[PDB]
Amino acid sequence: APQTITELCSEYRNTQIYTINDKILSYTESMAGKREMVIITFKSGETFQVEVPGSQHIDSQKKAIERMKDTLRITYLTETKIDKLCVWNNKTPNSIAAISMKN
Amino acid sequence: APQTITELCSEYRNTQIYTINDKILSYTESMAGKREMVIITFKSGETFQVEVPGSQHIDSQKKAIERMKDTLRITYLTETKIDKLCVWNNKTPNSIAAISMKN
Amino acid sequence: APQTITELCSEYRNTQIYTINDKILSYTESMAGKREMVIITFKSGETFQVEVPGSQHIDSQKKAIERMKDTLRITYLTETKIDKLCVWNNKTPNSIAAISMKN
Amino acid sequence: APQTITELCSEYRNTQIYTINDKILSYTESMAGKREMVIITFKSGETFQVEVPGSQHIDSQKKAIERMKDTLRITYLTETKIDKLCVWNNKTPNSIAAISMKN
Amino acid sequence: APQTITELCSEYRNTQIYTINDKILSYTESMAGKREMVIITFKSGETFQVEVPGSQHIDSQKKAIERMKDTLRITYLTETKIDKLCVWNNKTPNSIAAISMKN
Ligand SMILES: O=[N+]([O-])c1cccc(O[C@H]2O[C@H](CO)[C@H](O)[C@H](O)[C@H]2O)c1
Ligand SMILES: O=[N+]([O-])c1cccc(O[C@H]2O[C@H](CO)[C@H](O)[C@H](O)[C@H]2O)c1
Ligand SMILES: O=[N+]([O-])c1cccc(O[C@H]2O[C@H](CO)[C@H](O)[C@H](O)[C@H]2O)c1
Ligand SMILES: O=[N+]([O-])c1cccc(O[C@H]2O[C@H](CO)[C@H](O)[C@H](O)[C@H]2O)c1
Ligand SMILES: O=[N+]([O-])c1cccc(O[C@H]2O[C@H](CO)[C@H](O)[C@H](O)[C@H]2O)c1
Repeated sequence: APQTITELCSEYRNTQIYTINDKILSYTESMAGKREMVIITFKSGETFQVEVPGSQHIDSQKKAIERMKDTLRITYLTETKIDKLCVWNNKTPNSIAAISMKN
Repeated sequence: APQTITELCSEYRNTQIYTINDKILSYTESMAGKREMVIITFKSGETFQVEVPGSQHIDSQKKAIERMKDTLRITYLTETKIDKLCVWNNKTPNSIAAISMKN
Repeated sequence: APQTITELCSEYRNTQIYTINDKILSYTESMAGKREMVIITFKSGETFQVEVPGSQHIDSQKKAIERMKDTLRITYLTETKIDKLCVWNNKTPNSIAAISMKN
Repeated sequence: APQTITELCSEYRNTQIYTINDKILSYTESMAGKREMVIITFKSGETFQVEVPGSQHIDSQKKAIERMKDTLRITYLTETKIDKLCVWNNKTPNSIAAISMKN
Repeated sequence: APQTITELCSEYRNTQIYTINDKILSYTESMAGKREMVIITFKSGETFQVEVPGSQHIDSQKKAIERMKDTLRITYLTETKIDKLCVWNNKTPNSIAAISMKN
């Protein structure tokens, strides 16, 4: 199994690493039908989403998507710095696949 | 997908964006039968609710409703500032569709 | 829908608003069979419970019950101050129906 | 219903109250096969456990066990004072039936 | 049941204790298909993971894996120090089987 977010990110297609090294600026959360999602933005404009579950995802991802959202909320509320993001870049805004935080 | 709360809110009928820019003055949670809901209030005078789950909600939303409540709770205890809200105004008090916190 | 706890509390018989204006003194949690419940007391000498799930509750309340417990735990933990509590007074100790915080 | 932990404890056999009045010294968690449990010790040498879910446990407790582990985890992290513990003494280490905290 | 992580660790084949005594340097989380895992790292360069739920786990382990992931996250965010950890050395990174915290 991978050691880093970078090797892990490298196993899928349509992905790339973003080096952020900054806390999240804004957090948006929606329960609107067909739009149950989460969106984060960074000071320099970058915007990422945690997509609404759907057919693209596998059953194992269902529990993982929920965990990712819980993660983004506590991180924002604590103003915790995000190191890197592994995002699928075939979606607008880009979709979050993995995240890392460094101390 | 949408990139801001405003963009998202407009995809629905009967919604309106509210610019709070202040924390939740009041928080009410209820386990009472048929009133299993949350109510929040702002110093501005405005009150908002997270509806009792019902027939008007799609399955996708069932789980998002639970998260919104979790979120409002921590937001209130943390005294986190809310940026703006997207609410259905065909309900009283107005129903919460999405939320955004900034800075 | 109600705009306030007083309002929601009034929709029930054997109900009563207690104006606390104080944080919790003690928190007791039990996982002993048939007594899976939480009890809280205050400096004023009052004691309330979040009842063990039973046939006195309709299905919609099951999720809400657990939530009340999560709310009460963290509230005690954060030394958060309670504003008011709507409770059913036909139980000993009085059973929590809803809670409000403010400030 | 029971108004205090000492009252509650008294309803079962093979139980006894341990007045700790001290924060938790160590916290141990195992996700190992059939050793899915939590262990806590205090400076006064006493050690306790929240048991692996099993035959002794009725369906209702099942949810209770989980919550209990959640409580100990946060109690440890915030260094909050446990007042008393209602434990089953027919287990080694003694088994937690109910916890109590006071501030 | 065991009373100490070490003792617990001995009960298993292919395990081994590592004395860390330090906080988590980095935390990585992935919701990508089949790589739904958590990876932790320390300043000494030690990397450990919480494996993807697979055929190697029994049903009771499934819930404990999720809890193991919650703990490492909050533990990281709170800058809490890990004392020891029992791991499976037949995987790369070594897989966490239990963790202990002190003081
Ligand atoms: O979110 N949607 O896709 C959607 C589609 C159609 C109607 C709609 O609004 C209806 O339901 C929501 C919550 O579900 C609120 O209760 C509104 O007051 C109610 O009128 C929402
Ligand atoms: O929640 N309701 O919709 C509802 C409707 C009608 C009565 C009612 O009270 C009954 O159950 C509650 C817990 O729900 C308490 O146990 C009260 O002590 C009991 O008398 C509750
Ligand atoms: O909780 N109860 O209602 C109840 C009823 C009867 C016995 C009883 O104790 C038994 O089970 C618990 C977990 O419940 C512990 O494992 C004790 O060590 C075991 O001997 C508990
Ligand atoms: O937990 N048990 O009872 C148990 C019994 C026998 C083997 C065993 O280890 C196997 O599974 C664990 C996670 O369970 C790790 O992935 C090990 O690397 C793998 O080899 C675990
Ligand atoms: O995660 N995977 O194992 C995996 C395997 C194959 C394709 C793949 O990308 C697809 O699904 C992800 C979410 O999983 C995003 O929605 C991407 O936009 C979409 O292109 C992802």
